[PDB]
Order: sequence, then C-alpha cells, then structure tokens
Amino acid sequence: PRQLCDNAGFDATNILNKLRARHAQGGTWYGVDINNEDIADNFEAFVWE
Amino acid sequence: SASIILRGANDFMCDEMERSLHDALCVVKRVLESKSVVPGGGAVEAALSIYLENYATSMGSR
Repeated sequence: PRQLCDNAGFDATNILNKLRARHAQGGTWYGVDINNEDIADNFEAFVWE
Repeated sequence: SASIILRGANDFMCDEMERSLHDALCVVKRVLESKSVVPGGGAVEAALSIYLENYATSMGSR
C-alpha cells in the first residue's frame, strides 16, 4: 500500500498513518484510492481480486 | 534510635555482615520514606511500551 501512494504522486505518510488508525476501528476492507486522495472502501468501490 | 551488635565467628565473616545490614536497611528505608513507590527492575518501561503503543493508533495526524 505504500508504493501505490508514491506511484500516484500522493503523500504516502499521511495516507498510511490515517489508514492504519482506521483499521483499528474494525473496518477490514478499507484501502488506498488511486483516483482521489483519501481513505476509501475498496469493497464498496468494487476493487476485487 | 536503636543498636544492633553482631556476634559472629570470624572477622572476615562478620565484617561483610556489617555492611550487608546497612545496605539492606537503606533499601527498606527508602521505600518507606518516599511514601509512594513503584515496582522496579524494568517493570515500568515494559508496561509503558504496550500501553503507549496502543494509544498511538487512537490519535493520528502524524
């Protein structure tokens, strides 16, 4: 998840820190959004593997 | 006040017992003097390491 922020030109530190605290609230599907810079749910955004 | 006379066996044996009581006396003294103490031997740093690490995730903002 860190290389996705650097390759997208975003700030890897601010995204990863806010994302790590978000998983402490129980959401397991949250991840990095490549388009907009923010923490979004990849399950509701239909990014699946 | 008080006094304690140590009747021992040999001079080498009773000499070590002299400073041994004075050393252990200051240990019991210092605890009962500052009235609030804390367990030592690295127990303070270990407990703070676990609590402050879970507290870091509840803040954020770098």
